Amino acid sequence: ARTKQTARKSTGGKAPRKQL
Amino acid sequence: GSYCDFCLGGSNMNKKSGRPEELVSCADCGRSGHPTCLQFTLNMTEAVKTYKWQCIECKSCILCGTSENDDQLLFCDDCDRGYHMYCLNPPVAEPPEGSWSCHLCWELLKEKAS
Ligand SMILES: [Zn+2]
Ligand SMILES: [Zn+2]
Ligand SMILES: [Zn+2]
Ligand SMILES: [Zn+2]
Repeated sequence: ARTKQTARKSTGGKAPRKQL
Repeated sequence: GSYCDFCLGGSNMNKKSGRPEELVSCADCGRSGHPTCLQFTLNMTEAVKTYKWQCIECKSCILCGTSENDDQLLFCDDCDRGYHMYCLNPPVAEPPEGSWSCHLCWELLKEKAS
């Protein structure tokens, strides 16, 4: 039950901040 | 060829596996991601590919289309839907222990046969 909150939402990743 | 929002490969190459896979581009913001990396399934993959998919945060509770207490907004597992735990037909109180299934999932569950 992936809920839309901190404990979960692992599908909310959008490229790590590395490209400045 | 873009990149996924989790391993940042492409619609023909995964960075976590090194395998070819078509990314999914969000219809709300436009970011790409591997359904596998998205924690999706093939049904979810296809679903997003056939309709306006949203990447978690963009995912609003279709039920009331608000996405207010998103911290409850459950995540579908067959399409890519999103419903506030307190919006569902049988409203959730706490994130289901097993694999939660949105309503599209359920209607699809029956539509499978007959
Ligand atoms: Zn990926
Ligand atoms: Zn998005
Ligand atoms: Zn709602
Ligand atoms: Zn679903």
